[PDB]
Amino acid sequence: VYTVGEFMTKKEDLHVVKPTTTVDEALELLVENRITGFPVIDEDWKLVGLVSDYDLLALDGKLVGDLMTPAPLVVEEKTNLEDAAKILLETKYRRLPVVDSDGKLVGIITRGNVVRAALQIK
Amino acid sequence: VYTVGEFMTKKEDLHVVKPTTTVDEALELLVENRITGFPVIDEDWKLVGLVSDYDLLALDGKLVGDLMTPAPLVVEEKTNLEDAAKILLETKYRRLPVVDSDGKLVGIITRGNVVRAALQIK
Repeated sequence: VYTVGEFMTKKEDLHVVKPTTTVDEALELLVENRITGFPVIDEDWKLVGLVSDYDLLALDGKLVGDLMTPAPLVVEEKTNLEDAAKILLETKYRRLPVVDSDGKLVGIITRGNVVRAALQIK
Repeated sequence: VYTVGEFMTKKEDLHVVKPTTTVDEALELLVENRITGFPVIDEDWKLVGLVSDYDLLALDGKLVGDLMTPAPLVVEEKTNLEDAAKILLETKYRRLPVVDSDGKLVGIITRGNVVRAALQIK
């Protein structure tokens, strides 16, 4: 079987922030890195939240920790890719953080990554 | 005043498709270019539609033209940036195509671009 860990955006090529990151640091990070959000880690690289441009710009002196959406839906590396694919493909979710046994964030799987996986079946 | 044309993603750095583009070509383009959609142009570089991953993967032998969302909300280059900013910041829209007098697509303004603009005010 395929796993999320094989197709995920690995830890090396990630963009993360901490709850100590300022809204301006995060806005900067988004602008440079052409992303619309990041996973949010504590000092132990544990996953404590997710944050997006909508959250940053209060849409509808403050820090990511203030505006982040904490405790999100999560997958594992050994997680069968097809389950991840179901979620990605049947919900508003375009990303899912991948964490390990110790709750430590080790990647992210996007609907893109799933698409790429589908395509590289050849 | 500021205009959209000053801060938009210009025509050079664009990614477009045509209605003749196949779903697989578009899926490829998305995977390489890390985008979640494109503007859709005819041969005259006129804007005829918009298309996204959700449309591509029929979510909820075919071509973009079949699945594209045509005739979307549009801005101009001389369009005062702040109006664009209002739309971007008060709606589900993260992108807006920029076209000229002849209806020809000459760029796109994203909420990102607006953010970058806000930041480079310094």
